[PDB]
Amino acid sequence: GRLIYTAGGYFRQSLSYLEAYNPSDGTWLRLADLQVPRSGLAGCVVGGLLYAVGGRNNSPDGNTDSSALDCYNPMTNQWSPCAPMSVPRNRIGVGVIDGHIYAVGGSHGCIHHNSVERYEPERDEWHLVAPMLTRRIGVGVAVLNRLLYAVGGFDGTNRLNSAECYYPERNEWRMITAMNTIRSGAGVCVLHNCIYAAGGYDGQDQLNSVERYDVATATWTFVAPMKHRRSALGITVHQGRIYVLGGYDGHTFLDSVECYDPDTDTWSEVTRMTSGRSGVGVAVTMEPS
Repeated sequence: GRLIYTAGGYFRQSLSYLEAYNPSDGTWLRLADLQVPRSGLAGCVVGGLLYAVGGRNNSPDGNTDSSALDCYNPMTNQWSPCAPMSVPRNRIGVGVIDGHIYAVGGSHGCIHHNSVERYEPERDEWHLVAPMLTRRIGVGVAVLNRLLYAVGGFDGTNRLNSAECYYPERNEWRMITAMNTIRSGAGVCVLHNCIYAAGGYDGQDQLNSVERYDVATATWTFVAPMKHRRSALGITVHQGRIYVLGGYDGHTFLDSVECYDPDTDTWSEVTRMTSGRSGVGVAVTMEPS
């Protein structure tokens, strides 16, 4: 039994919520709050543990970007801090290769990062690796065949349709074919052996289009678009299907959750979150005990 976990996010302030959706019985389980409210974070899973990486605390007190790494154990319903990153990374992207967490890009105040670093859970250590060719805030990140892809984002001045690929063995980034559409804060994931980039923001419109990258042909192809335009959505994959959570449509912080069926190239709304938010971290792991 795997659930879809959503951590943090933003609605009027940064949020502490951890909630887990059960796509079979439809419920949302309310779980242990994050230690610190965070929006603009990313989520991932290594060895069954849920990790919340980076982000930013927008509170009535003040606003602070976050270098924090925190670990949630479904067996105990408890969060535990980890070693933090070398720098705060708001609107971070993250990917998992060989049991290590890669932290990609993001911002710290007016610094737009091109740096990247790698966490090793077995030693609770971060180490910087080769920086990207591009500064990317709101970057989407996905892992295909043990290669790390950084897709889209915002360089501080321009929103981006470029994508690059990191080779861990080589510690090098290499540009790949650009997307058709400019997207910052899109949801990016790997479904079968394709990288999907859904939604986002191009500096004028929040987007509902979705495109898919095939490594064999090295090109991006549009698939069916989402029902709702959304930037800063959360995305994950559960049992062969893509789920997108919340986001911001230019007027509203969405509670809509949509589900993509690749076999039918169709999106459908499947649930509503308990309250609308953007900038959540999302990942899938076993239900709690």
